[PDB]
Amino acid sequence: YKCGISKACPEKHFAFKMASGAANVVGPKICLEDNVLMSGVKNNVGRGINIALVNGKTGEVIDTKFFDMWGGDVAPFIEFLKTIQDGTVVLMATYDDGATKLTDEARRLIAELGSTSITSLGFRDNWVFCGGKSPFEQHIKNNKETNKYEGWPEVVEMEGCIPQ
Repeated sequence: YKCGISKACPEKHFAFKMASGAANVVGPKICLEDNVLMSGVKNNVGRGINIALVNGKTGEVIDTKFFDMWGGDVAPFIEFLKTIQDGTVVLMATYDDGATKLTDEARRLIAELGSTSITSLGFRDNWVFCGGKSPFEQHIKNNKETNKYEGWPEVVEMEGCIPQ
């Protein structure tokens, strides 16, 4: 029940629970081993892609950062992705828009962490991913005919167990 997940995790596994943001008003949330890594109440989330780096052995946070994929520059995001070392658990959640400023290099870099949905990520699609230098990847496409919100899809949620 760590992170409030439905099924308990076995040995040498980290429990995790994550959600994308809701439209441009509720920030994403990332929890691991009952520790909230990123959230709105923590005030360490923002528009774009929100990324948490976790030590693959201890399960403790290394770093948390967010990059504006609507109004920001992709270059600091690309630099930050190139710093991720082997063994590090990387958790990514979208907030509002995570795709407009993405480049083929940025998408290739995320794909190398184990992502299949990043290549096709589009304007305002919601997406959560837990990988490392897959699986655990979930997305909801931005679709005007189906969207819960006026211009944005519903929050996408994911939970599971990462091997140590």
